Amino acid sequence: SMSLQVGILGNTFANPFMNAAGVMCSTEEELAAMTESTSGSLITKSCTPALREGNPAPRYYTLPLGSINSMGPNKGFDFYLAYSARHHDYSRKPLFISISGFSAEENAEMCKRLAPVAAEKGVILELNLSQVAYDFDAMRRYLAAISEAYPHPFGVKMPPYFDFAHFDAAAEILNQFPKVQFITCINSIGNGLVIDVETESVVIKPKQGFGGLGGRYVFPTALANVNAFYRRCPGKLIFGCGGVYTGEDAFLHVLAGASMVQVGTALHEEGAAIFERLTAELLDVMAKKGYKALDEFRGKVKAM
Amino acid sequence: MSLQVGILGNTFANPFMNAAGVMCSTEEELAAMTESTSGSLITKSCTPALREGNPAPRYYTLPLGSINSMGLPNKGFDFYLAYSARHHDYSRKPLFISISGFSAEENAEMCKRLAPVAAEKGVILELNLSCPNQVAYDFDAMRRYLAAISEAYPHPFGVKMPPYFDFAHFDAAAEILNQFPKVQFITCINSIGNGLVIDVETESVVIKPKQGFGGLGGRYVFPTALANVNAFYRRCPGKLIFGCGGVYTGEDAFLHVLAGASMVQVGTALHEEGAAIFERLTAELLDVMAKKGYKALDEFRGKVKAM
Ligand SMILES: Cc1cc2nc3c(=O)[nH]c(=O)nc-3n(C[C@H](O)[C@H](O)[C@H](O)COP(=O)(O)O)c2cc1C
Ligand SMILES: Cc1cc2nc3c(=O)[nH]c(=O)nc-3n(C[C@H](O)[C@H](O)[C@H](O)COP(=O)(O)O)c2cc1C
Ligand SMILES: CCC1C(=O)NC(=O)NC1=O
Ligand SMILES: CCC1C(=O)NC(=O)NC1=O
Repeated sequence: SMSLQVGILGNTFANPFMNAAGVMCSTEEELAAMTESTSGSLITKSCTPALREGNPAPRYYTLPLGSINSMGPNKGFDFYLAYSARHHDYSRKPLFISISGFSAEENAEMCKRLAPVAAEKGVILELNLSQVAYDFDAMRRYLAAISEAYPHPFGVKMPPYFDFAHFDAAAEILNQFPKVQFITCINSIGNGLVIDVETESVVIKPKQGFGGLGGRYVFPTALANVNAFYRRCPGKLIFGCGGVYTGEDAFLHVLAGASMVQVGTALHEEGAAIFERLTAELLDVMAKKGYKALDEFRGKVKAM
Repeated sequence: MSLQVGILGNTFANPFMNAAGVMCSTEEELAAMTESTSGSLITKSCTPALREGNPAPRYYTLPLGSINSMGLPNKGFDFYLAYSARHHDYSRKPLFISISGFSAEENAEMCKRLAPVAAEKGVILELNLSCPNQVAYDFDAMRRYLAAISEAYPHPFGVKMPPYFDFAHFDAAAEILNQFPKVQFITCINSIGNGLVIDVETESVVIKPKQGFGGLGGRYVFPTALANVNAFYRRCPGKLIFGCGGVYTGEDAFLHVLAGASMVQVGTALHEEGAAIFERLTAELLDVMAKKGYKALDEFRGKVKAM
């Protein structure tokens, strides 16, 4: 008599879990394994108009507490659009497409080509602003450009912020664009540095070793961003992303305001079978507490 | 082999010290730091008058570190100046004093009074520009502060910096800092600001102030801390870098030094273990150097292999 269902964007999702953009979603083979998984949904690699080879390797690296990466690598917008057009089994689960064009005009021309597919198949756009989102006049400009070129609602993937002045300023802008129906918090914590004791060298090649962090490192920052935008954007959905390894971690994201919960580093390490464990552990937590639906406690984090 | 550091006209027995705010608010704690094997110590960031700080609970231990929203509980500048002027045993180790006034003028007035004590006793100023419970997140304010202190204070001083997360900010802060010759060291980093922790069982935040949002310390911050140390090591070669963040072992300290750190500060781990941690950290850092054949820290400081 409990359910993990999430009724959002006019879809019933079986559970709140999906992959994070960039993790297990660049190839036909990986997307297939995600659609076959028990996840409530899935999202594609952040694609660019043309195919990109990717930064020099190694571009990812497993850490004791998480991951660091400088991936920079996609089959091109044409590939992922056609996957949404004629290859994704929408009878399994809804599909999100991530785009990260290098310009307002770039993204807009890409949204115009997706508006037909979105209309007839139902794929949902996540616009990766993460940095455009660390510069608020550029953010306001992309969102106006996209809102004018794209009839359909869409969402934004946000970088982490670390002070209330930035939370307030980001939220004030997002609340002026009604087509932005969800906000995903967070992308990686940017430009961390990992060094190997034995070799005395950085562990990824690009950018002198500086890359984005994921995993257990980012969890308190992710919860803070989820809850900060949940409080300030009550008219929008929040998708939590960052540091999820267990169903208790997911429970906390939901308590902070998350509608959907994305899984990055831990999925990279464990594979799509993780979703069978996450749904079970989450139902365990709710069973222990007597909760029957996610709506009963989403955003209900208490003060002391 | 040797852990000695020769900087700022002083000899430090080893690079370790407490992080500002940890084990340094009362005379008993400062005396315990002085009696420890640390190479140095720093006082709690002080304001012109005593403050009781934010209401408790305002510190909480996490699996991988800590979250806090102390809000500068401190005994007031006059207390720490007196400790520096009359109580500290400078034959044991050098001393830093951390000041964190709420405006540039508050800071300048404090520096004016510190100046003669610094001249006579040798205490060294660290200006806190990264009060998260932020000046350095606003670059023209940062430049105003630095000019105010430089006008008010005749000696070299250092600055405690919040973490930055992109090269444009690294470059912006570096460009300002290199314009002020009295800034002789940069401490990277203060807490990662405004994280949030929720207890599963109570479904409630774990610290009371600011809706539970507080600064993160400990293992969460270690890769960010190394990044900031190295970014400023590269962009400010005329200044020393002090590393702070995520140090629990001698290997963690080794990596800070490799990234460029001259001194290595210890916060959360010292809060949990107490001042005997410094006997363990020196032994562990010496063991790392022994396995690699290093006999002095200058043989690998800043020598991270990158690009
Ligand atoms: C290898 C890798 C590739 C990623 N690629 C993208 C991407 O293309 N677009 C995007 O918005 N986020 C990307 N991310 C960030 C993740 O979507 C996620 O925000 C981040 O890893 C934090 O979540 P986690 O703690 O579960 O890993 C990537 C992360 C990793 C580790
Ligand atoms: C309880 C507590 C109090 C702190 N008080 C100060 C302070 O007064 N001034 C300051 O510059 N930093 C203060 N900090 C930040 C530490 O100096 C340090 O930058 C941060 O904790 C990261 O180091 P760590 O990972 O070893 O904990 C405080 C940190 C903690 C946990
Ligand atoms: C542009 C995609 C990019 C990102 O946004 N986040 C990440 O972690 N790695 C990446 O390559
Ligand atoms: C303003 C003092 C302050 C600090 O600088 N860093 C921290 O973590 N907590 C604090 O209260």
